[PDB]
Amino acid sequence: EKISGDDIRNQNVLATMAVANVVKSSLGPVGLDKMLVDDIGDFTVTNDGATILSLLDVQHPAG
Amino acid sequence: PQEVRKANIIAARSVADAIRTSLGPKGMDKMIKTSRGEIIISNDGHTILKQMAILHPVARMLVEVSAAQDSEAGDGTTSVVILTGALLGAAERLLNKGIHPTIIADSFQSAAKRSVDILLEMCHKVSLSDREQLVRAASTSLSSKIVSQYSSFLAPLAVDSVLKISDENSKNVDLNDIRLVKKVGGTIDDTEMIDGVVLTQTAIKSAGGPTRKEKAKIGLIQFQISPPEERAYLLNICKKIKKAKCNVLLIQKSILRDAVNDLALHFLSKLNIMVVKDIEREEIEFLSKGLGCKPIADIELFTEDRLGSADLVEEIDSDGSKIVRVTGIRNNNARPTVSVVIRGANNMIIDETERSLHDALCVIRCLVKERGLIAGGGAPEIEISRRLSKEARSMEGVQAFIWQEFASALEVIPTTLAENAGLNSIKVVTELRSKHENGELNTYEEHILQPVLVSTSAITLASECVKSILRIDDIAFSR
Amino acid sequence: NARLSAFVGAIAVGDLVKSTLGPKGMDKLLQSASSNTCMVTNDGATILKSIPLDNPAAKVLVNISKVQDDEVGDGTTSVTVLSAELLREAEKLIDQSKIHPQTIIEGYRLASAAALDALTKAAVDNSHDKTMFREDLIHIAKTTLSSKILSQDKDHFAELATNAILRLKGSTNLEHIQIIKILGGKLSDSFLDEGFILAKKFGNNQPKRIENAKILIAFGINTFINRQLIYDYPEQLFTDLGINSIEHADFEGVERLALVTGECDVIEEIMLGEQPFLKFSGCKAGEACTIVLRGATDQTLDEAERSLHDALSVLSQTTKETRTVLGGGCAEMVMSKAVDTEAQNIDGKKSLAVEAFARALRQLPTILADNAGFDSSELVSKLRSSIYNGISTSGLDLNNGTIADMRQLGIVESYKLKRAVVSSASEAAEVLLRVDNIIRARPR
Amino acid sequence: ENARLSAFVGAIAVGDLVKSTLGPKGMDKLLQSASSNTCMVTNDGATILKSIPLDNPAAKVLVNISKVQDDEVGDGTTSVTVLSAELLREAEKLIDQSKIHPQTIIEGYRLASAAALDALTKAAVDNSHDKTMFREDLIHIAKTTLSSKILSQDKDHFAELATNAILRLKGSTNLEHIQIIKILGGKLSDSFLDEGFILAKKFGNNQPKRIENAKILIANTTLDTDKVKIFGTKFKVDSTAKLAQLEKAEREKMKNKIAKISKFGINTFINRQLIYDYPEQLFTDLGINSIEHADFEGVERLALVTGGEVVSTFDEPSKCKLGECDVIEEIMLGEQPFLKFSGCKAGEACTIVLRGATDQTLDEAERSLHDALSVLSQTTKETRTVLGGGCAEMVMSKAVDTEAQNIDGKKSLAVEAFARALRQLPTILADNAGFDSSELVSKLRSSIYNGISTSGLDLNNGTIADMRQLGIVESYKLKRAVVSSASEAAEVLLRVDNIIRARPR
Amino acid sequence: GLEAKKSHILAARSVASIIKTSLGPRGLDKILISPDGEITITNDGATILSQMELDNEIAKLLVQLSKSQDDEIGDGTTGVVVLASALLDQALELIQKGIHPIKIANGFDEAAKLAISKLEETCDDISASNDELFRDFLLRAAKTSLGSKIVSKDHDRFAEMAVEAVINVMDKDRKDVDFDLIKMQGRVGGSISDSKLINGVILDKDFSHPQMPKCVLPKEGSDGVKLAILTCPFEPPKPLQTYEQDKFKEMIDDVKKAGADVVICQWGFDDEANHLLLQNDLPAVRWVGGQELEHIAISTNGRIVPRFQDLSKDKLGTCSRIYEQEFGTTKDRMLIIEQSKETKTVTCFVRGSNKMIVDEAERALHDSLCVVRNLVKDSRVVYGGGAAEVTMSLAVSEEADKQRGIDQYAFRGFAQALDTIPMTLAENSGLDPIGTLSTLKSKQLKEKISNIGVDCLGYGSNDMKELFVVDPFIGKKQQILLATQLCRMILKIDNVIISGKD
Repeated sequence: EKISGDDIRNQNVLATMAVANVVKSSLGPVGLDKMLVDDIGDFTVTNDGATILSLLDVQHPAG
Repeated sequence: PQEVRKANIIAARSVADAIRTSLGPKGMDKMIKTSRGEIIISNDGHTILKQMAILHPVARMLVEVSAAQDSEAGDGTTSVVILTGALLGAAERLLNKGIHPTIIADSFQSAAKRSVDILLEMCHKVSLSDREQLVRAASTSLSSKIVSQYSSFLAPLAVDSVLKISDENSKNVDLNDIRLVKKVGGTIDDTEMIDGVVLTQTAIKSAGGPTRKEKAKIGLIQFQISPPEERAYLLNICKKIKKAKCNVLLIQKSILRDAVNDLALHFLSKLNIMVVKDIEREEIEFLSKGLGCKPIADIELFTEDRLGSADLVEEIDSDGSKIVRVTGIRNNNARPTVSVVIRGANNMIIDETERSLHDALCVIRCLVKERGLIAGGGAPEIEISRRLSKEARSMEGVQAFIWQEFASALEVIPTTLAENAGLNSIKVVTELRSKHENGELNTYEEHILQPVLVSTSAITLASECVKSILRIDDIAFSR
Repeated sequence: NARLSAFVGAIAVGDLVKSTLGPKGMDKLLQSASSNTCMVTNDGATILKSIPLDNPAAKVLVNISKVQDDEVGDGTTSVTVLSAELLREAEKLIDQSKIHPQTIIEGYRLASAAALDALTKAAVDNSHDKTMFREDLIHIAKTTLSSKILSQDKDHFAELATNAILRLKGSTNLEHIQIIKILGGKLSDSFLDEGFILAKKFGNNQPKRIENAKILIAFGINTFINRQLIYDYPEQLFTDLGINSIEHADFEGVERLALVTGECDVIEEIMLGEQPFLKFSGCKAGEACTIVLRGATDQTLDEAERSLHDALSVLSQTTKETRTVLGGGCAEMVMSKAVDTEAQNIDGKKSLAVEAFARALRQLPTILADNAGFDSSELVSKLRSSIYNGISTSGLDLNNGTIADMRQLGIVESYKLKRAVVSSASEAAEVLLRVDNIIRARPR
Repeated sequence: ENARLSAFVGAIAVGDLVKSTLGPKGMDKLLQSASSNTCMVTNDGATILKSIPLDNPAAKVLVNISKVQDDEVGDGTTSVTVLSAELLREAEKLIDQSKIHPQTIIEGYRLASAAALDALTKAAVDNSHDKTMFREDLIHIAKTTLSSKILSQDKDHFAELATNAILRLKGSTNLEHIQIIKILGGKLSDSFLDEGFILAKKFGNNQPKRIENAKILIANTTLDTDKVKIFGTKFKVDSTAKLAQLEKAEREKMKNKIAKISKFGINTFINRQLIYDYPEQLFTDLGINSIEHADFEGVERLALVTGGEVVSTFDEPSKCKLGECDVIEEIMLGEQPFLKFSGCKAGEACTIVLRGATDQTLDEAERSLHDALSVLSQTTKETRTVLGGGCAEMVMSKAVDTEAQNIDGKKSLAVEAFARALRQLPTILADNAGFDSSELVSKLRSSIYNGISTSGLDLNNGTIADMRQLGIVESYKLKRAVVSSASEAAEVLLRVDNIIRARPR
Repeated sequence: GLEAKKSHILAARSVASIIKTSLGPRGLDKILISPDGEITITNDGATILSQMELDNEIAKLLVQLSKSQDDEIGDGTTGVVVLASALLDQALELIQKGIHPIKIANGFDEAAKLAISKLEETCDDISASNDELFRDFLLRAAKTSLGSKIVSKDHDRFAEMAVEAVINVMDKDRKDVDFDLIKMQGRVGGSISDSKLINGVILDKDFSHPQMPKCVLPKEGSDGVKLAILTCPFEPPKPLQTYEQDKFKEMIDDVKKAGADVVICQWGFDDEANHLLLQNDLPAVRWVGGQELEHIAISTNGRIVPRFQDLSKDKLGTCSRIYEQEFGTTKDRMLIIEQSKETKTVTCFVRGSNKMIVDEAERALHDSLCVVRNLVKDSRVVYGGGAAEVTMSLAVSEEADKQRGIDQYAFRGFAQALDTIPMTLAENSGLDPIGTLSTLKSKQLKEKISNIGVDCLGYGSNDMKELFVVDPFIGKKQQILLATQLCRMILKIDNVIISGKD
């Protein structure tokens, strides 16, 4: 499949917006943490935003 | 039968319009995700069309045109696709007027030949004897590459390399005879021409290897030193080589068996016979040309007449490099070649440095076939349309209307250059045609120059491409 | 059901090669399931053999095209198109024209004799002034090299094929001319050599130049030739005895040596295209020539091979038959007049069958004007008015677009080539007109 | 494309309805209504076409065209529709294989129709033999028309003048070849007949009264008092004399046209308006005779009998079609000056000079004479027949093939296809009669092609036989009426590129 | 702003593509069907466009302009619409390139003004060549429009009718021909050779009672013929036979004192009213339309008399005579009212053997009368038939390189749009439009500058200057102005708003 024009441009912005809106809650020390669930069903609890993006599974070239 | 051609033109126009956004350094990059999961990002038109896996049969011809574009001129792989689609887009209104594609195809070949003489009259005449313009041409072309200050010393090395193989009437010269060996370590400031030959690998690192020999013979040998008592079998192998006094052994790299046994290293150490193993298959044809030798499959085929001559064969000491060089091949039948060693600390340096030297050697080679250069930036595309305006009135018949549409398709290239730069498309083009009454080719003070062969081959290849596109009136399945 | 499938199925065969006829024709592209085997070529024999067809009536024209390719090698497209035009008009002759199918067969038989008589009265040959006959071979060679990439340098290639045939003076067999294709250089660099260039060397290490050599195919011989390979020890023993051994001699090479020599004055070894060659000199009444073509790529050479072999096959037949006719749509126009001439006295049921053959003769030049970018109905009708009553000289011009003489433009055709096309195409059409039903046995 | 398809396939489908009904042996058709109990069977072609409702807007045009044949003549209406439908079958093959505007092809039909009418004339015969019996019947019918008319005073003198005004024509029967002169102060019995074309109001003053070997030229110009209305145009002049000088400069340019008159080799010029003395004085030195008050009617009637043409402009010198008359005599009768022309090349005409006692007797004598000459001349084109049985249909086919020799490039197929439609008539007649159309027509064309062919279609024996021995003839008036109607029928349909769908009722 | 610019070009192109094949004398006809069930066939674009009823907002501008073209020119029906569509097709390519639409509108306005000055140098004079050559243009003016019809046989008779009619109704001062001053009337039956030119209104009448004379006597050398115009009906006074008869004797005295020969009224008459008018030799005329009374006072130099008491001898219309002349075999037996003096109005009398021939002859005469007005208003003329459009193309294209800026491309697109007409005439003539266009441009440059057009109808050769084919310059100038005026209004409206049907 091949998609060009402004249709793929808006999808790239909404894709990065969806990824950004997830990590906006962990910004700053007063921010809120999150749980990352895998296919096994386990999870983890951490407030560090650096370890979240490494363990977060997102399929997208800009992601 | 028009439904087959109209379906192929529209399908090819969408491909040309997609690559059109990639023209120029500021152009839009196209992304291709392979089925295996690999994603590549670049503005190169030859890379996009190759990894796109186009199922359309006629659209696959753009890959062959872009291949010959880089092989002959070396530049304009994106521009030749835009010019090809510009003629296809203009041919849509030609078929609506009831014009048969034969007249359309025959007029493009006649217009491409006349466009060459127009560019030659407006081009600046230069010669290879003047090294002032030859150094500045390759130095400004490297401003788009990581090399900046070190690019000043790389320009004269590429000029003197071409002038030896260019001669006068030789015209086209094979670029495969120029080998660029990249290796980790060292720096860019350290360069050696080594006109004799340069290999791609190191020498024996084991104990007993001399790694250096003076006044030795070099030849291609496809044999391999391996066990089948074992020292007696390896003694006759080394004895037959001593009969022809061959002190340099080159063994083709193969994963089947090893190269030289450790027991044979002690035998060749007393005879002072240097061995270089792991010779790639690509270098087999290369070493058979510059050295003037012949590949030898068996031990009986090995003769003294097929062996060359080498002044001094030594392994240069360098950090993480250890490059072996050979000088003074002393072969009258085989012509000399240029092999330049590329060094650098980072792996990303020696990689792009090799590709940067490719575009520098092509532009210089463009002057070998046809001397002279035309300033880029849309100047040659507009100048041709200015001459074809008054010439179109001198024609008669159906072809008279083709000359007007041919000059209109040439304006697509300078229009795209203005779009990808953020400037207004039409406004910039009108400012160039307004000053055309005074200035002609004037970009000269900006040190931006382009060879004439790129603009000439782009029109010639696009004229034959579109000519062959309209020749297919049917698509059938034949297995 | 069978007649509808045989008539339409055969027209679809002619619709594939309809663009490959004439020098202004176009190339057809084919694609298999692997998609990497696609090749662009205008060869009519390649298109018919590569494309599979489930129509049993269409397979008849495939085998007939193979017979036409063996005699000459060109004009195979014109035979298929002419056979398809007879079947396209036969559909109107059966349904709405109230004509018996055998009457259509007998109509083409009486019309074929009128077409052959028109070519005989229009055949003019010049025995005196061999220089004028040499120019006729030049013009015929230009029409054979047409439709092929060689048309660029064909102006230089015109004297290459013409002077080559003049060096034979003997049997029409083509085994005298050996084609060697070497990469590199422009096509215009090809030359004509009578020295029998050989693509294989002799011996491991042996002297290149040999004087007063005696060729012996397998004694006091200076040259030895063997069909199989040579063992190591005698190869060294032959050098000490002064006997040079040749290896890798196939069945085709032995037949070419039997037509030349034995003994030879000088054997010289030259280096061209990075490979040892052997140019013989001082043979005994050598009738053999060697043409070495220099192409850019392997694809250019592969198309040039059969292009030159088909051009020399037609020029070889011009030695036995010196009569020539005017082509470029003029040959089919003259035969169209003889069909309508014999139509004055004809039966009732045979009238429309023979008159349909006259319009079929004008369908071949109609397609020639289609691929040329011109208007067929406009240009052919203007020529038909001039050929109608007397003064028949000029013919269709595919370049300027006006009515010009074919003799002034240098467009002529051989008489032996046209009589073979009218014959084979007529016999090919009679077979398909007879079959009203097809029954296939149950395969295993 | 559907516009031509509705004008062709839609018309052929309607044309094929009455196509099988051509001839006495043709097929028949049932016409069914909604209630189905009101239906009827008939072989009439005009009845089937008008009774069947047709929503095709192109088919409604063919109905109005067929009504012209019924009002003009009323015979052979079916043959007109069948022949017009066959022209569409050939025109459809010319268009689809071309897709060019048919108006160019229409020009080829006009050139082919002219050769078809000429072939029918050379082979035409007539029943006019033994004219002595026809002349005695012509004078008796003429006296019958004179009843209730003031001309009944003397029947013998007036019927004799009309008798010599018809049989002596040997050509077109149009009233434009008969000039009527009406004067006052005379008796009806004193009328005489003159073969010359007679004018009144003699031309010129000093011009001679006799002209030998006169040439006739037709032109329209004003050489006397140009610039009729000068009111409203701004006049800036220093003196009044410059206004009259401007008219002299405008008439000075007419000298070049006067010089072209002398270059024509003519001794006489004809003009509708007047001529000033100065351009008339130059006519004397150049030997030019100036005729005035020629009007229009008298010009057209004179140009046809003298073999000339009429034109109001001069396109180029030494190119024109001129008439001539040997002797021009100027006489005076009835206290009015008259003109007399004689010695015209191939001149066929007559002039009847009637002398009445008032204007009422003159107008009633001319109108009653035209009604009597129309009935008598109607028998000239009546009963005249030609060789039938498909012969004349094939004679027109081979005549078009003669035109196919010298022809343009684009008009070669347009004219040749017209001969194919002419050969479709014996094809239809052979199918309706139950015979083989491919065998008979092919053998019929081969014999008639070159020479000595009297053969025709014989439906009794089912073969080709001589029609002159069987006595099969068809009227010549029917031949020209059908071809002229079919030629005009094809023009109406082809000249329409797009056809808007009619309002359904 | 998005789909509007693309839809307006395709909507106007499909409508204009209908009449592209009907342009020129060789242009093919069409079959039109009225809503009443009548089928009409004509080549005139005004008839085809006026009968179109459509809700498309873009195509309605073609009908609004075509109404004003018939009065001003009448020949700009098909030519302007095809030329207007050419400017829209060239503007579509500019919109895709980013050109502003108003710049396209202003670009065509400046390009049209430059092309007019170029033709002003190359135009030729008629009256300066000769006086009689001007009349030869009027005689051959109607021949071109009537050459494609059966009327072309009698065309020589209709040529003289248009020459004398325009001179009377038009004065050389204003040089204006009013359509309301030309009464177009025709009937079915007869032939086309009986058509006569009348200097005044016809006003067909049966003369009431048959005893009344068919001719008007001079009444002892009286001046002209006095007629009475009454806008009020003739009735006895009301809020018996002898009562109404005595009241009629008082109202008839106004006719006897004024000396009116014929009485004309808008309403019918009684039976006893014609009895008193019979013995006094006063023919009665009843059932006269309101518009017919306007043509009476203009031709006879009369006035409108509102009531019976305002009747005077100075307001009576004066004419030469009134007689009843039988026309052909028609039993209507119409009448002729002559003048013998130059009037301000005329009435065209056209007959034909078919109902379609009458309608086609009246419309062809309408365009012929307008050409005479343009030849008198402007003596300078140019040679049309494809020669004018090619000359305008080479003039604008040559000046395009001299004018820099954005207008440089506006002049190139305007020059290419002018090539549509000669190519359309080449397509409508059955010839190669591109091959012919290159021929006309080659003869006007390498040889010499002249006028050579495309031949729609078969002629001897090219160079219509030899055949004296002339077209009015101001007539062609009015066409290119309405084309640019229409092209702007299409581009000046980017919005489409339409409601539903309740």
